[PDB]
Amino acid sequence: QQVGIEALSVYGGAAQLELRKLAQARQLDISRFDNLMMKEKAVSLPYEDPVSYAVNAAKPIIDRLSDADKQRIEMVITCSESGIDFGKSMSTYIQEYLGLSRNCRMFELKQACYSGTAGLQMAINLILSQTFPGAKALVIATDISRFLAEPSSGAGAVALLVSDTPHIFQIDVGCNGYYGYEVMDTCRPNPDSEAGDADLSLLSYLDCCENAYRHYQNRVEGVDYRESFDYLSFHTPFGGMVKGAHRNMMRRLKRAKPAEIEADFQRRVMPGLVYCQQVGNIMGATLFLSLASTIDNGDFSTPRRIGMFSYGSGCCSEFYSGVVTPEGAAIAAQQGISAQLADRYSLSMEEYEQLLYHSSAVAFGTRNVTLDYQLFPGVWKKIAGKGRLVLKAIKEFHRKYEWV
Amino acid sequence: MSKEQVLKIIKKYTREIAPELEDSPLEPTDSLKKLGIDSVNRAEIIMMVMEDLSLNIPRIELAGAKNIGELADLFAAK
Repeated sequence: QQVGIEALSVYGGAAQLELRKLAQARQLDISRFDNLMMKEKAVSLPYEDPVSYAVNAAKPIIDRLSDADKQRIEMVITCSESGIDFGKSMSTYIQEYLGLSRNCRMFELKQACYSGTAGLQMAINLILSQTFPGAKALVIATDISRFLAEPSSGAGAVALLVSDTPHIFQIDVGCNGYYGYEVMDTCRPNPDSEAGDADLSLLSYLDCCENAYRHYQNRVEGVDYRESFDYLSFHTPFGGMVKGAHRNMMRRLKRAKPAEIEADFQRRVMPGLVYCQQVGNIMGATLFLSLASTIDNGDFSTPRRIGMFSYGSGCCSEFYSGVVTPEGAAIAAQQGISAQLADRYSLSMEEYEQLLYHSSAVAFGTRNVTLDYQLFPGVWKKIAGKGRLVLKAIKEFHRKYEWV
Repeated sequence: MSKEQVLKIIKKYTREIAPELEDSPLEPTDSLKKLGIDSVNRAEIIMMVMEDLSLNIPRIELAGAKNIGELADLFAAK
């Protein structure tokens, strides 16, 4: 049967910090961030949260649906590690502000950066189950890095509409490998915080990248890591690490020499890194952003197959695949992701640091707060009149949002 | 197959990954991090040593070494 992503839309924040400014302010040489292929990170304002991020990512999808198609959305899965409640899913707020049907399953999924992929797969299985033919699912991965790790951690959301008419990404059904085990590589044992080990996290990612793919290879006869995938998209904490993973895979699976590996990297992997470098690590949404980036920056003059590797600390991982056609690539291009990202406010270092200081007022567990939209007037100038959702207030734990 | 034997293989790949250390004296007390080699390249050294000893185990089993000596021990034990 046919299934996959009918529509894909991204929100990469209203503001960003150029990492060269951070390097300069911290006495580091620029070449270290250049080395790791990090350029900019998206930065969340205090009047934004994962809900407003999710809504702004999903809004263009919903705006294009007929009333009838909009009412066919019967599942909303929010995929995040930036939750705002121990029990209430963000999906309830998202449903409210996008005006979706009350006849809709709503919940939130957690497994660090694997959450997005897990949500997508559950959505795929809803359609394949044929329990409710015509039903669509809306899967939104949304995360923010609210500091009260730093150079790589961004903010963003990517919304997927999943259905039996996959205009954007047609899934290779049953072509899935997955692998996980308990490991303390990174975790978030406190609000607005993160603990873990860079090295252990990298080594676990590489172990999973190999084993999840091996499980896919065992299930899909005759697949070849070079020949079967025109592009590869990865969960991308930063580009330099994806370059290392891809190098390791090519070395092991194809015995490729260094020059050919690098050529293969530039051809199949770099396209997916373009938008990643402009937002930073957005956690569970990062692999979906890479897919979007691969689609916009790669060559789709004939249909192409994309291999997808998802990883989440803790850990769990999955390798899967699908096809994008020339028509799907043209639809994706109408989203104007590149122009959105370029139009964001470029923060000075003084502003960035004020922003960190002010983010404390909306920490996890905040009961009452009234946001000052004029914290940064120039940033507001970039948001107002665009039809963006923002967080207006919290009143007795109830979050109130406003279109501006 | 011994610590000091492995510790020589670790120094080789370290110099090969970080060429400016080619003539530099390398102690068992030295941390790749402080030398200072970034995480992608520390992993790269580890995987080169693993493949040098054709040692096919999870890469995470080589995590947690605070210097190249402790990493030599870790390798020696497998």
